[PDB]
Amino acid sequence: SQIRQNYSTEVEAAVNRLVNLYLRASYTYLSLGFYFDRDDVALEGVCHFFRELAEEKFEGAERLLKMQNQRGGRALFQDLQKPSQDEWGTTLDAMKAAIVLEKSLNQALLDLHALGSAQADPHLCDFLESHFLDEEVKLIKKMGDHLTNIQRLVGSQAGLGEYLFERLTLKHD
Amino acid sequence: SQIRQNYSTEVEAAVNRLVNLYLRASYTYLSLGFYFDRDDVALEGVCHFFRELAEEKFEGAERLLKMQNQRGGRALFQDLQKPSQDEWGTTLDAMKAAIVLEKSLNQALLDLHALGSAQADPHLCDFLESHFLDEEVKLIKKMGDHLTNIQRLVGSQAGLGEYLFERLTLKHD
Amino acid sequence: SQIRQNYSTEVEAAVNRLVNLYLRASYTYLSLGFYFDRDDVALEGVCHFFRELAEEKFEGAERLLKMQNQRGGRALFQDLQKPSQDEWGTTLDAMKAAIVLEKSLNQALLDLHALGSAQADPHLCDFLESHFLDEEVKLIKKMGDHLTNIQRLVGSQAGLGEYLFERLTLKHD
Amino acid sequence: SQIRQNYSTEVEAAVNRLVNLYLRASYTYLSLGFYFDRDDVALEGVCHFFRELAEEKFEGAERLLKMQNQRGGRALFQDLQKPSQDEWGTTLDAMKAAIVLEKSLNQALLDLHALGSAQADPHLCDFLESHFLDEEVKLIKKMGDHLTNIQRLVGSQAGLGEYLFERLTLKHD
Ligand SMILES: [Cl-]
Ligand SMILES: [Cl-]
Ligand SMILES: [Cl-]
Ligand SMILES: [Cl-]
Repeated sequence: SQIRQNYSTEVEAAVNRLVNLYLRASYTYLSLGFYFDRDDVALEGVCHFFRELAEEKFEGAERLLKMQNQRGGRALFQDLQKPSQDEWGTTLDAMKAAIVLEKSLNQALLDLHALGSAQADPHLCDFLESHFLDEEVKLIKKMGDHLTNIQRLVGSQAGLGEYLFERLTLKHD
Repeated sequence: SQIRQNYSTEVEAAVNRLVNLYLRASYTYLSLGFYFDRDDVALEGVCHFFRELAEEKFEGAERLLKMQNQRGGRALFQDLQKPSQDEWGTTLDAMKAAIVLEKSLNQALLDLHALGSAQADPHLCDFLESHFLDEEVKLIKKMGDHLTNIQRLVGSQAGLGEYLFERLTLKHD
Repeated sequence: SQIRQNYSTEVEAAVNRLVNLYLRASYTYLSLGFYFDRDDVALEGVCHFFRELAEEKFEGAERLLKMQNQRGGRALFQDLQKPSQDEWGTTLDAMKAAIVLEKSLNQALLDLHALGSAQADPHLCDFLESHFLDEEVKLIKKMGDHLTNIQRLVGSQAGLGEYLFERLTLKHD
Repeated sequence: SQIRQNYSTEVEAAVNRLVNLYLRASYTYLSLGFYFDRDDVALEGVCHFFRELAEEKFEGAERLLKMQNQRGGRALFQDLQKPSQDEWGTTLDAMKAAIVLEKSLNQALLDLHALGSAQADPHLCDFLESHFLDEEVKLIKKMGDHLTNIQRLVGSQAGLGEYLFERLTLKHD
């Protein structure tokens, strides 16, 4: 480009791939959120938690697209695969799937950071450090805290514990 | 000193010892607080309770140091031993350890009050009565109230009770 | 851990070591502060300067502990050695000791940054860059500015200069 | 009296003696204050410091008189001796005389506390602890801090140091 400088084709392509991963994650969270709004699941706080994450992941994709243009690369969109499940089980099952999803996004961020470091692209590396790495660490810690609280509440009364977690930890309304 | 009056070497030394005990207690509460912030423990209200106590105990040490100087004694600092445990078990185990810790500080306050009385040092005795004795009694009563509520919640569903205590009694977010 | 990702045992251990160093530094500043509150030293602005630094260093330790948990490592506390001196001499002597202390913390930060870089741990590296490296550079510059002003004020009237520095540069009030 | 209870003649008399000592001290501070307002001394901050202390000492006498009546004793006033000096020398000389005066009041408070303790008069003991003992300790610490700063400022330029202390430490504006 007329503005492109120190921006490799390898980073440009990995950025487009990462946009796809973030949009896939956003779509997964849309499905999780609406599952918990089903009349036969009915856990409002869990629904809201996952709908909020759908928006957060979309915003990540949007920031990557802004950056792609700021650097002179070209956004390229690919098909977005549907989420891995149509029904997400219990809050525990869903929170486990979300932590798996987030670890996968985190590894993709770390892989892209390493590519940027290898390509001597400090703007890329700073961008990820400033807007993605700590955001992801914070979210994974929150999800782990949630998992431990959900697990402690299973005991021998799973329904009671799932209700109490939704009412007393998750935001509702 | 040019200001020292009615201030025995015995009281001066016991004051320095008490500073060490309060800082040791503060450090114990720092460890308790961060244990409960672990992703595999995740009891925010318990963490906050103990972090608040770390600050309270530090403030006690600071008041003793201010007083030492007001009286013309000389602060002398010693090594601070690490807390007695690296992992603190359940909320019940932790609250039991805290009550044991507080009873030990209380006995040290009472011992110092008795030394002051024996040395006819009424400023020392008033200082402890005004800023430490009732504060400690109030805290031990609160901890006993907490212990009884934690114990009543164990029954046959320990995880459920530990979650409910943290959510409905301890401050969180 | 269930959340731990890209977090080496080497970094986890060095983080615990750094917490010990920050708490040791905090304790050193507590001793410096109270020394200057002695009736036979009586330099309020110097006392306040060092008590403020005790709090700053504690806050550094607290941030490291928060981060340790965010990453899935485990805080491990060790004994805290007492400060290197019981009496700190003149304001000049104290400011010299503080700059030596700060350079030692700075080198520990740089060493940990290098370990993080070697381990491809960009979250660690960003954390130090964002919350510690510049804070330390700013503080060392301030301390050097203070040292030069204290030194210029010694001349042939040391007491006069020590009073004037405390009154016209250091905060009191 | 119709209200007197647990109030010994020994305490009643010592209270009257202590009123005399506080009024004597108040008169000493009036003389110190006006000395420093002389056109050939002219240290406004020193004058104000001592005039404020004249009022503080009077207020102590007034509290003792209120208490004497609250307890059913009878105030008995005696002649008030003039201060020990007509001219008070330098700020250093004056601050030294004031610390000597305050130590004498402090010992009288401690002696009265001991008499009250010996007579099992806890209202007397509490009264002194609540309104006199710590007030006196705080004031003596302030005076010692002042003495150390005045002494550090003497060096080889006494006039310069006396001016700077009055301008930068004592209240004026
Ligand atoms: Cl296609
Ligand atoms: Cl040692
Ligand atoms: Cl050990
Ligand atoms: Cl007469």
